[PDB]
Amino acid sequence: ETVPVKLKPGMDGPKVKQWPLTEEKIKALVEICTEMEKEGKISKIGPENPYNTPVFAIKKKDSTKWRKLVDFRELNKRTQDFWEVQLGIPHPAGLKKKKSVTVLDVGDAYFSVPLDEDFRKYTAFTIPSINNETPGIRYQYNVLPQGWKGSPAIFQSSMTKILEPFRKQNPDIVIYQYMDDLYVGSDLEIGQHRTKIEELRQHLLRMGYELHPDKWTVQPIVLPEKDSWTVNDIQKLVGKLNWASQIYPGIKVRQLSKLLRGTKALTEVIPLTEEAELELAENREILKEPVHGVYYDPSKDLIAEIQKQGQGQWTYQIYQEPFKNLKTGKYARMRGAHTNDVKQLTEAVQKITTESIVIWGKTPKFKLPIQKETWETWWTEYWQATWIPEWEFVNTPPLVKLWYQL
Amino acid sequence: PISPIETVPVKLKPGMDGPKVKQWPLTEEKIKALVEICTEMEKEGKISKIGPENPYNTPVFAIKKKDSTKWRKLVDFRELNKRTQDFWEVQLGIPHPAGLKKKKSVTVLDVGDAYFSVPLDEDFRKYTAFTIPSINNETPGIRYQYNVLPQGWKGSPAIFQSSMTKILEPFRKQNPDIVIYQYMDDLYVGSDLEIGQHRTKIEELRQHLLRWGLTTPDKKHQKEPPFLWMGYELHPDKWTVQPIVLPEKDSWTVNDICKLVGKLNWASQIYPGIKVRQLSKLLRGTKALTEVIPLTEEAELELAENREILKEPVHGVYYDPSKDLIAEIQKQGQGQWTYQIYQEPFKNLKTGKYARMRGAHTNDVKQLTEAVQKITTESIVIWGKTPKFKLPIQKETWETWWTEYWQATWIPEWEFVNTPPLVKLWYQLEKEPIVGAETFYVDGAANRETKLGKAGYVTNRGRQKVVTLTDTTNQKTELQAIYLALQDSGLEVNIVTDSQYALGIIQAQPDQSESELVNQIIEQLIKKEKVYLAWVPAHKGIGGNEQVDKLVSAGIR
DNA sequence: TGGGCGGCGCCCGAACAGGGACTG
DNA sequence: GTCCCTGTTCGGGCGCCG
Ligand SMILES: Nc1ccn([C@@H]2CC[C@H](COP(=O)(O)OP(=O)(O)OP(=O)(O)O)O2)c(=O)n1
Ligand SMILES: [Mg+2]
Ligand SMILES: [Mg+2]
Repeated sequence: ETVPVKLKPGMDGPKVKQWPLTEEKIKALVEICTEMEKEGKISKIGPENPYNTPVFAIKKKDSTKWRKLVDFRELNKRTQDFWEVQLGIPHPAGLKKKKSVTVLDVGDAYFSVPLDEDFRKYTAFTIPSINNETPGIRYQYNVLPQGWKGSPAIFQSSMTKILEPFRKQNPDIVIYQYMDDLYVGSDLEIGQHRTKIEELRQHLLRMGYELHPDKWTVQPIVLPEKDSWTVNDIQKLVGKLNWASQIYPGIKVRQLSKLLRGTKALTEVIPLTEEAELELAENREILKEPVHGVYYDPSKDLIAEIQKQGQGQWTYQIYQEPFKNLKTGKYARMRGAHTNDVKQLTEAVQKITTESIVIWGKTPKFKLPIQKETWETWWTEYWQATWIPEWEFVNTPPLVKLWYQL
Repeated sequence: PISPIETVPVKLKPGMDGPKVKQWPLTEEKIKALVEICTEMEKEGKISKIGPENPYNTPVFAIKKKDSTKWRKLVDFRELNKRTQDFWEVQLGIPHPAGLKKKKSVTVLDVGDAYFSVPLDEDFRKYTAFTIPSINNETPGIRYQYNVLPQGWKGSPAIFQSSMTKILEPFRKQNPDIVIYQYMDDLYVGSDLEIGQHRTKIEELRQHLLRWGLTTPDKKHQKEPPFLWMGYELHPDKWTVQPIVLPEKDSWTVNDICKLVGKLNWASQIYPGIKVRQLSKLLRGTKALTEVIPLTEEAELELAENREILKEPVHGVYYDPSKDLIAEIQKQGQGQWTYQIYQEPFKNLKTGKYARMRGAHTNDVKQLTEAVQKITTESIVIWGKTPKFKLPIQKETWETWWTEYWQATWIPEWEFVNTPPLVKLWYQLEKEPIVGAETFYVDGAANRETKLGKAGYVTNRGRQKVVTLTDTTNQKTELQAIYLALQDSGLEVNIVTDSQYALGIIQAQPDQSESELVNQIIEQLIKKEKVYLAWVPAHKGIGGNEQVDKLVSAGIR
């Protein structure tokens, strides 16, 4: 029996145009959809359904198997009372503290559960064609779609019945469901952890990605160490400490600022006085302390900001309010000589989102340092998760890049 | 006849009711044409007579048709359209001849009375009610309603396209080696079959369309090249655009410039080098379609060049999927770019232009990146593949720009082409302060109420300078201060500013700007040999910043 | 007189949104 | 708060197809 699903009051369905697809993704989608239609998972619809959600396809790593990926971000925003409140799943604070967390794709399960008939229209999508040989061919789901916030919500009771025996027997393993995946964490040794995972798979016969969140530390703000300081050096230092005091109000600057009195050449050398030396060491100390008054608000959304530091280096901050960071960090890569900023950026978005899902049960909204058209032209070439975060496109102010650099 | 296909269920929007609009007066000519059409349609069950039980009406009219002495019947369904439900449009783009592959055998068919062969939802027909008059005081009126898709209704194009697709589906499914380009009721049908076998398959297709109620009249059955299709002439090894005729007006009106630019944009797909920047400029301040605009001398030049371009014979070729796609880009002036896409050296599949101005201040590397991304998306649409690029930018220039630039940027596989004008950065900012170079601390202040301001500098060598400005702003006065320092310094200089605004513009290395002042700054920056720009927080008593700050403040209270 | 509909394209300008700097 | 500046979106001309 189906579960009646409503939309948020006052909101309509998604009307999002389909973006162009390469030939091989179109071929894969047409294969996948012929199979899905034959199995009853989807049905052809026409243009009197006014809703649309974009579709595309990704390939599993070292695989030849394509995967259909529906961008249900709008539909998810428009059902957010249903999946977040009415049939929500709680998030465990111990999951992030485990030695190992394995991610298991459990999405297939949803295709066994029928979707409410009144709601199927909202799941409409359109397959396009090379050179517009044909108008778009339209479908809608007849079963819980992968990628819809409603699917794990509705499937929650079955998943709990399925996991009750395994949880009972293995009571120190924590299992957290997020949208298409199970996150399975334990403090076992890697040999015995893996067998426990390839024990849960046998159970789930009614791949995997390995994570070590107990080793995720924070990236402190840090100040330059040098035995010779120029007027330029001290101007840079004072500017950075001035910005930092918006976060750590104990940052003091006047004893360094006093070294700069007058109109001097940028390259002239300036010995640090005892007063300024002690001020600088005290500032170094203050930066090591936790930021005061940062309390996670589970009602508000997460904001993730990213900066390109150059040479394969990226920095990022997760916050809900300005200057009150929940997390900071970096994403580093070897000097590739064939470096792809777009690919590195999507890899970074995925790592950050994975971390947020493990820590807060929430994906963040990304401020991305890239032109919209570049990102939209190429990001799906490198995407490998089933979820997709929200994002918007920003022109990072050069000073901000300078402040979080390492 | 009328297709036996299921109808598409169609609704009014919640709470709405059918249209009740009086009928216009019409020509004797249009009345006669409409009665001739409607008696035949009623005979064929495509429209049905209606009586006083239908409280709806919508005006009808008629227009001549393209290549005929025949009339198209239209209904001004704007009211019903506003009250009719939304549709999702399945026509996602316009097919392009350069995406066609060579075929041994080619046919073009035109479906007869296309809309009037697809039936309309039983429950929705009452709203399509119209009426033909005999004369304002002659007779009652014809007073029919539609049983099929009417021309004028917002729902008819999508419902027809979706119906045509459902009808073609089994035929495509059992004929994978035949390609059918389906744009609204015209069908391009290509195959590699010998002419005999191809004509048998064509007859199968036509019989199949007949079984679904769609005729293909022989008057519109094209069988020999050149085929007329989507605005082009398809020959066996090349395609051309049907001729583009530009106006030769003496006085020019805004509507005329719109028509001119529109024809130039259409021509730029095959004719290389079209530019419309100056013609487009002629539209900036306008406020009426009837306002006469005089051509600037620059617009005169641009239009003459486009004319000479259009006097040349040009053609495209078809796509060979076993060869690489190659896109080649050339810089023109003033934010304009041309490209050619080909697979063999002097045999274009198509051409194009990109001239969208983005940003107050930008440079040629940003613009070239935007052009590459546009060409990439257009190529994925037409051929489903990304092209290999030939670009007029040095690998080193691109390496430097992507290394120093703080936004993620990327360009797919490309090779350098050494035909000028080349794309360069025209100055670099130093990463470290310059030994020996004079250090200028600059600042500027502006009075919010009086608009007067001051800009100036202090240097480590004792030089001071302040200039007063009128009708200015804080941001303008900070740019003035930097400009002042660039003018007065030697070939190597360090500059300390407190304005994030000016720092942000200058670090992005613009080579063109909407602001005249930023253009002057750029000319100076290019003249320098080394420039180091530095930022300090304002109003903190720092360094020389404090001295300039005091100097440029006699308009801060 | 032309007058209706859907699709895609281009270019411009009006309406907003967001962030830095400033007032007393 | 106000003012300045910049970037995005969207409608409304026109072009082309049907
Ligand atoms: N200005 C126009 C042109 C066309 N359309 C629609 C879309 C295609 C369909 C063709 O009808 P249609 O009766 O077959 O007319 P055609 O000119 O193709 O003639 P044909 O029957 O082949 O002789 O009309 C429209 O709404 N507005
Ligand atoms: Mg026709
Ligand atoms: Mg200032």
